[PDB]
Amino acid sequence: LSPDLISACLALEKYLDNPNALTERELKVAYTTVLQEWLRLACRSDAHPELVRRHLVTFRAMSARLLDYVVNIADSNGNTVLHYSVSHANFPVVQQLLDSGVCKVDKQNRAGYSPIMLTALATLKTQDDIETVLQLFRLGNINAKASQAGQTALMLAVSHGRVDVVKALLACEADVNVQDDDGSTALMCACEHGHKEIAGLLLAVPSCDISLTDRDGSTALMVALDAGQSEIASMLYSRMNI
Repeated sequence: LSPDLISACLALEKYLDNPNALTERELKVAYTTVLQEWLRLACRSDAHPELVRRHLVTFRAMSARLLDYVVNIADSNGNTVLHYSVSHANFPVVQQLLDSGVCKVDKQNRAGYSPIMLTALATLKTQDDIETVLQLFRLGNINAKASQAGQTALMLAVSHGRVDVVKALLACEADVNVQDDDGSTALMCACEHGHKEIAGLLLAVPSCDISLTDRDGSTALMVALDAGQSEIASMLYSRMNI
């Protein structure tokens, strides 16, 4: 590892015990060194999971406080390695971070998104990706709302048409009946976008409430008809035993 990075970690270890142990400039230098040598390294789209693991082993050799601080370190955007790793769909790096045992999977960036919510933008490619995403979902609050529009991971995955993340969220019993700031549900979003497969997955959820209305007083059925989604309307009628 970078000798400057280890020295920065020793400075932060002292600071985390005692905030009068560093000057404010020494804190800024140590924090900046960790962002440059650790966060920018680990956050690359094809960052190597073994290089990340080697870093985590070294951090774990210092205080538990140091491991927690460095794994969860945020940049000026409030983004941690986990935020970037999930965004780039680097699931082997996500898995190494989860294996640290100190990951804060619900921590929101300044745009108001947790890593669980940013998984909603990812396209899963292998069973390995599914298994890592399921672990991330089992650890976090998959019903949390984003500060931007009060959207859940499930609504975001539906709006981005990420069927594999929708399946993973529903396998973890994501609440399908949450309403965003506009009173919109994941089902209404599936109807508006014409995501037929996703609508069918949502309607397969036993407690799916098709009676909910958004702030314009629209139900999922009204949104489906307005969007010219005849097939999704028929799935709603089948759900209703018509």
